[PDB]
Amino acid sequence: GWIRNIGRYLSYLVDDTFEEYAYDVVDGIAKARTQEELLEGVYKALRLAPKLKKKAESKGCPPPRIPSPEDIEALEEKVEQLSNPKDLRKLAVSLALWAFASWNNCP
Amino acid sequence: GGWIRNIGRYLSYLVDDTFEEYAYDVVDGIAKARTQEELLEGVYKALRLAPKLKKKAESKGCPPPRIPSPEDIEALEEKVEQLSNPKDLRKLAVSLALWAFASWNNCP
Amino acid sequence: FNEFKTPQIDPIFDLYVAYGYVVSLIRGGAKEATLIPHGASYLIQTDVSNEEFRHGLVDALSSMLSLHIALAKLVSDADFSAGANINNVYWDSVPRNLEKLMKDLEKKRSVKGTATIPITLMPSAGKYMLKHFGVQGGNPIKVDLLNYALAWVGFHYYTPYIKYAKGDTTWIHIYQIAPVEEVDMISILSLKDLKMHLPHYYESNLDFLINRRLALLYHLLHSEALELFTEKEFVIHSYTLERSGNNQAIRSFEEEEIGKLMDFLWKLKRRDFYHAIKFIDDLLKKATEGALALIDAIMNERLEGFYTALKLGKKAGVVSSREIVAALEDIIC
Amino acid sequence: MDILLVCLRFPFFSVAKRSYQVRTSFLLPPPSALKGALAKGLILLKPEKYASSSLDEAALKAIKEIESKLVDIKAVSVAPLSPLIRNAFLLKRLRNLESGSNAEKSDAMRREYTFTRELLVAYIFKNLTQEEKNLYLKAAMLIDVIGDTESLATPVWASFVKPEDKKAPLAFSAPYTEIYSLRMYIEKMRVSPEYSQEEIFYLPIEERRYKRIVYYARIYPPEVEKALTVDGEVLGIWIP
Amino acid sequence: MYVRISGRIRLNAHSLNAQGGGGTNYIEITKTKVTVRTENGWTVVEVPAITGNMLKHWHFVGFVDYFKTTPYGVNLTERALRYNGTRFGQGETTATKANGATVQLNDEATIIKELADADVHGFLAPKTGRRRVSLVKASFILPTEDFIKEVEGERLITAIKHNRVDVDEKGAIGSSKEGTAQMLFSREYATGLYGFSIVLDLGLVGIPQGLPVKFEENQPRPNIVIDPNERKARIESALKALIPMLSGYIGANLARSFPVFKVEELVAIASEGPIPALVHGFYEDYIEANRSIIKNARALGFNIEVFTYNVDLGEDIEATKVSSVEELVANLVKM
Amino acid sequence: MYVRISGRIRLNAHSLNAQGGGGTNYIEITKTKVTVRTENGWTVVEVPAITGNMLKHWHFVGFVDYFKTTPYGVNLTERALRYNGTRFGQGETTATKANGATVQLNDEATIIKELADADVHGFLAPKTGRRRVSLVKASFILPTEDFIKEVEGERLITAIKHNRVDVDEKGAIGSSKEGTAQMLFSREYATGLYGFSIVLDLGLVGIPQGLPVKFEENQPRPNIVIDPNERKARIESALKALIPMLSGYIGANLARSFPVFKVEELVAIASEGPIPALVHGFYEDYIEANRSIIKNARALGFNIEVFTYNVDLGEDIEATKVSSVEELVANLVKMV
Amino acid sequence: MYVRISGRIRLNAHSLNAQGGGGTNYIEITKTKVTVRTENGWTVVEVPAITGNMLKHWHFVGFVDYFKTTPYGVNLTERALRYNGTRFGQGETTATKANGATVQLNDEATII
Amino acid sequence: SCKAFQGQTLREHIEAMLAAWEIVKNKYIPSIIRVMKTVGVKFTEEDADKFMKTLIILHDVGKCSEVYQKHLSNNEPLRGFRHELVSAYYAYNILKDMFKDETIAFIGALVVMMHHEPILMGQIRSLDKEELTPEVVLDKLRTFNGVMEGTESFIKSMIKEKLGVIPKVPSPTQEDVLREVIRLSVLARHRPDSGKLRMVVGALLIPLVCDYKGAAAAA
DNA sequence: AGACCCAGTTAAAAAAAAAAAAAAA
Ligand code: NI
Ligand code: NI
Repeated sequence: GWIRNIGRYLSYLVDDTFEEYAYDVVDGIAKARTQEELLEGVYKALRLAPKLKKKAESKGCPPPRIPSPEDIEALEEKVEQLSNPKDLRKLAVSLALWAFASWNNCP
Repeated sequence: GGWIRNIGRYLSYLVDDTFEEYAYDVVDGIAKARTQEELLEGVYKALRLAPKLKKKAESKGCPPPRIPSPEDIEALEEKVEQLSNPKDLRKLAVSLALWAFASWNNCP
Repeated sequence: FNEFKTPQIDPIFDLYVAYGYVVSLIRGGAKEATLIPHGASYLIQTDVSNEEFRHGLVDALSSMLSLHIALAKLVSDADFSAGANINNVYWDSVPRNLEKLMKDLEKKRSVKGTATIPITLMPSAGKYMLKHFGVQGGNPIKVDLLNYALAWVGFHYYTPYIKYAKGDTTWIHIYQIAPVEEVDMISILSLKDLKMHLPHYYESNLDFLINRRLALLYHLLHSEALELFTEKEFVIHSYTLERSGNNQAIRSFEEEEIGKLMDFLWKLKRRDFYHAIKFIDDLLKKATEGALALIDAIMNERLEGFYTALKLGKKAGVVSSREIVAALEDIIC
Repeated sequence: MDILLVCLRFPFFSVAKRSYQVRTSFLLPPPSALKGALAKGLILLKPEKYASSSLDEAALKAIKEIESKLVDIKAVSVAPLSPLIRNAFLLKRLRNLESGSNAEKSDAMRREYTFTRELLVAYIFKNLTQEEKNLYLKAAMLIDVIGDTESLATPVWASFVKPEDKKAPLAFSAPYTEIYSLRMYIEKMRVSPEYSQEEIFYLPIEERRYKRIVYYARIYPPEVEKALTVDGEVLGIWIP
Repeated sequence: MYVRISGRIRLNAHSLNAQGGGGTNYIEITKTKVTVRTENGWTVVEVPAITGNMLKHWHFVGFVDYFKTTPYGVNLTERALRYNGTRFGQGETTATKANGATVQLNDEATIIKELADADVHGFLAPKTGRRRVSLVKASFILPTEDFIKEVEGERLITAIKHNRVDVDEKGAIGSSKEGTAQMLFSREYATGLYGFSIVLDLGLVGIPQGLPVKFEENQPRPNIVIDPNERKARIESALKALIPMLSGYIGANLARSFPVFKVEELVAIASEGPIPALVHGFYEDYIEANRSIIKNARALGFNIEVFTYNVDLGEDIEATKVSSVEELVANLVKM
Repeated sequence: MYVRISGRIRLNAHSLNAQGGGGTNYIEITKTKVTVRTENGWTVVEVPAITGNMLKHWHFVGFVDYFKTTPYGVNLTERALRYNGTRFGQGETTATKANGATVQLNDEATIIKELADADVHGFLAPKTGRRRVSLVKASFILPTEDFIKEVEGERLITAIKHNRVDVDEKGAIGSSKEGTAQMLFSREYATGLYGFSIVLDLGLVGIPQGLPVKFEENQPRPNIVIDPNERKARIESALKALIPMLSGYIGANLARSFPVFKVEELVAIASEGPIPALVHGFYEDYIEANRSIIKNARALGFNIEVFTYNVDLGEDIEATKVSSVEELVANLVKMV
Repeated sequence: MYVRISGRIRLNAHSLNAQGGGGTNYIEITKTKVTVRTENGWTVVEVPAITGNMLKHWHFVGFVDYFKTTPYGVNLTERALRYNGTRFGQGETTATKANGATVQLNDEATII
Repeated sequence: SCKAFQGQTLREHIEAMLAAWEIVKNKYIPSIIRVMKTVGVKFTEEDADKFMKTLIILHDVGKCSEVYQKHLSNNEPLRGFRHELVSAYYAYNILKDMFKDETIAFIGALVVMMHHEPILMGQIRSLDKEELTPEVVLDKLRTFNGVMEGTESFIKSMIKEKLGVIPKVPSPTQEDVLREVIRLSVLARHRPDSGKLRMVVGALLIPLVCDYKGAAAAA
């Protein structure tokens, strides 16, 4: 759960319609051996999100929306008990995978 | 325990739309802080930019921006002081930076 | 009933002759029949003595000879002759064996001799076998002609194989399916339907196939991965044969990489087949780096490799539908 | 009437069929391998009667003595209680035994093995003497290898258990010649060692799976009036 | 003499017992299936397991090197001094030696006397029969089940891709059409806390298998075909050749991988008479089970000595504090 | 001469052994699990690692570099002069020499007589099918378990962006559709208190594998196909190849990384004979194990000498406190 | 010939080698982890760092600057005068010449 | 209550099919009788009429499934869903419930599943190469989650308008539909008398595709 | 035991050419 919206709002960085192509942020999120660096990557995604919203409203496409707070709550309450690195890697790779998907951005 | 939601609310109110005051320098300072002193300065500056938010909300009719509870500040001080490891400190700072961007119940 | 007795040799060749028995029985009728697996016996329960078993066997053998003639001494492209067989001598031994079977079992008379057993039917077959110190001058293990023909028809019709040869080296990977508790004719015919990927499908794809594992994945893409139909789940045992410089041997008898690749494919294309087919085909065609990345994410399972493959997907112009990443996350667990 | 019960936490064994280019092994140790291990232990103890001109005929006479003291050829049995699985190992084995072809001829044979945790092995006797019972008890140990030398064995303890004539499901091997009316396994494991006859053994061990493989375990044992209790659980050994 | 060693060793980044994919660029290390307890069904984990054939071959290598570095080691096969391992076959009936004289394989005592390598590691001559089992044997090396359970879901497998950068005479890296050998191969490595158990049946060196005893005047005495000095030298050589295995020589790819070797814990049991093999270190509650073997060792009163290394094996039973495997072999050669 | 060196060295900001990314810009460092205790049961964690073939190839590099200065450098392959560790490639039967001569690979003795690359570092010729195991065994350089314990656990890897600044002939930047030749990528840099171990079993130099010992007159002597001077020079060069190891050359990407090195602690043994391999400078029980091994070896009467740097060893073994690796190899080559 | 230099240099108020944190405006300097004991074990701390790739670029800059004055400075890349370290980028089978021509790749000796 | 087209009621389509059958039965019934006897079951003229009317009333029942009803409401893509497969399952159930014959329900379900033969052929040609290896790996019955109860009640009334036998078709979930349709497809694909089965299914299919060329434009 | 063997081989004889049904338009 709570993967659909975060993946949708993270895929905007690498989406074709946005000519910034933040491949580095998704690269950092993808293979993250520790929680702090994947958290930094998603923070960079959220930091670039206002730029994506501005360029979307300038172009004419519907602006992206900030991920719902409950998604952040779920991510925070799941990231704490990542005692084994395997589950942390699984979560990071799942986020990276959902960062690469087709979405209806510009009709 | 409790600090999460309130910190998210306040940081979102500092960063969210319908305010025309988009202060990302404080968010960047909170995020990129290997040591605890600069994280504390960033959160202090975020708390200091409270009167602007209150005045703007009163002027434009938006709901007043809630201020984090004193127990939240207590928990912040305890976990900052008790965790001398830069790893957990960076984790907490980046968690606060993540909570700086959230689409809470904004102005109707 | 008859309770067709089946000798016990090894649970690879024995399952092959059981497949031959069941296919010969289902050919020509044999209603209200079942297959009882006994670890290795693999017996059949059917209410007939011998009419339709002969009818189905002769029909299947006629189809065998017709396919051998259609495919092209008497070497052909048939699976039972050269599509899976790795020995050039088998390419001529199979036609003469089938001709002898035609001359023998057509006027309602039994067999009179025996035959050798190949590696494809049984990986434990060889002309050199030791008894106490060394090997004999011949081969002590022999197979009855009827059993040999039934094993051949079961191998060609039921168990699937993947063939990939690079210039001199030749690779064949046969992954047989076995039951655990019980099966039925619905399961038997489903396993028959599982047999696909005709021998020669090479026109240009080799230009991107390169690695053996990549070709195996590409050929498993066109295969099937559904086994929950039969009301009883199955197991797979895969064995490989190689021929580099005309030297044939075995380098894999019980390996999991086919099984885990098959499970990954099944769990990926469950959420869609059109988008999955398009994605895999595009990455194999142009995003060869992404294809190697995916195979490195499966071989020596590491999740991040998948991401890099998806990265090359954007370099390949892949649509990257919503359900593909959902299926990948479900694989992640 | 006593049964020599031995516990060995051996990791692997390799006992193949008439196999070439690969050596697929039995799921359980054959009676021939167990008899050979016991003969090796007896020779190690004292070669007062096992020492002669040649090792081949010495081993032959040791196996003959073992068979004579056992009730019949198919007497010693093996039963697992832990889930054992079959895996594959590719080792460069020499094939110089063929016709000519020098002596350094070696090929990568897929010498597959069977992993497990712990098995029970039962030997059936004919009321052997106290001195000989002690000799076999100390011969129950020294089982330092099973099957090939690449995979060794290690006994834990040995005991003399009584049949105690109690009805309970069985877990040990039994010949299929007399067991017809009894999830069922059956093969031939060459109960008679060959030193230069026709029978089939039955095993109450099924296949099972985890993802796409088979790890052999025991379920639905048949009913045999002869069984005993050991280590807190119940086992069953057929008696001719 | 009769020695049984076992214990736990943690190994990291080693490509021991590879497969190479049968001739593919991807090199596949050995990977086996281990069934362990997880209170939700007996789970199966894909984890590498190092075979005992590598241990036997490395014992062979150390043994032949120690004869090479020993003036008393002369009767060696010249085609077996190259770590070949192969000794005899049906194609030949004469043993060849490093000197100009050969051995006629007409009897077994002669081949026992004139070849120590055929004694310790056994031999097989189908042409003339007279088999001899190998005296030294080793078990498979797989991670212990307690370690796998405590690391839960894990496969303990990593692969590092290496490459060859061969360049032709011209100063340019060509393609496959030019003849260069600039190509990749994926070497697959392994880690984990493996368990080992090795049996050293050194009580039969120089002792023919057919006639271990003489028994002419009816007294117990070993039938040593050679003088006791050569037997003692063979014992010393074998116990010294055990040192490279327990120090840095395990598996394959030693010149390239050289597995990082250090014994985490070791238990050894040695005696003049035959002793049951000590339990493999794979199992969790085996150390206490080892004490049971000690009880079996006390069942008939065997002159057995137990050496411990980073373990205690209880307190009531006598033990020996050993700081390294070389100390253990020094204690073994003391007697 | 059989020698075995091992030790622990601090290292940081190195991009050695990049995985290559599998075709992506973000090329990552090779990593391996270490199975650290972490004050409880054995818990595995994957940290940056240095491959063994890295050490072997750089030993080869130092080896050929030191033959470059020595007069006995003619008996070498010109491929070695190209800093190339390839022995004979694939599909090649006849090899080329530094002077330009052609050497056939049918006989191993002919290869060994006028070469050293195939002797010290072994070789494999599939065409002839002739193989010789290297006398240089290289382990994997891994951050120590106590280092992981005292750092708890992290990625131990830093990702640093690197860029190309190519412009057109006019001095402008455009898309790749017109001819732009700049493109982005990233690098992974690691750190830690790594530990290495190298084994030079240099007792088989000039000794063919087919006939290792002559025994012409029934006495032990090695089968050296070269004069003793050439063998001694080869041994000296191989030992001197360890000098870059502790100073500036372990991994790859030396132009931009140049891994930072200091000899935190070192221990080496040699006896002109078979000796136990040193435990890796990785494990917790390192110094105690080394002391026990050395005291047991010296208690057997063997003429083994041990040299230790920045470690007290056991304060009773007669081992001089060395100053650096240069005098270490100097004494190890003047001992005979 | 071969010269190895090292030492300690005191720096202050430098934004040298700043990654930028992606497309965001918050330009952050390169940071790398280092091991410092602090009398409590070799703990890992993130410290500002300078890539050796930049040192290579600046050595290239100094080399071309000091080769311009040499009478034999003609034998240089066209991008050398451009202060561009890009040598043989994507899809480059030739070498740009400062004289206004192209150099074909036939041998490493000719290239050097 | 079922709907066949976006603006056409499925009841009108059903009655149009019934009228077409009533006007072409004299021409089309004897070949059907001969082929169905060749299948292996004997029967009378009234039995053939009852069988074919039960087939007709369920020719496109799966059209009123939830997915296709939503597609009729708004032009949401079918995503590979086919109404014949659900129609095949319904035909197999009602056919086997009151005829007590396995092969009759088998042939009826196979012929009703082939009503939309060329759309299926085109979908196969774009996607991979083989046809109806199990539901194109779950693709055919993926978006299908169920059917509205009232809709199926409708065809129950249709059953009452054909005969007094009560239809006891179970509620169609995903699993049972998959199982039955896979059994049907596999038995059709691989069987020793595949030629005879193909001939008979084509003979029964000809009346089904007779609904084109004018009779489909109105509906 | 021992031989091999492992893929293209090329003169009159025998017929001529539209739907409308609903798929990741
Ligand atoms: Ni329809
Ligand atoms: Ni219709």
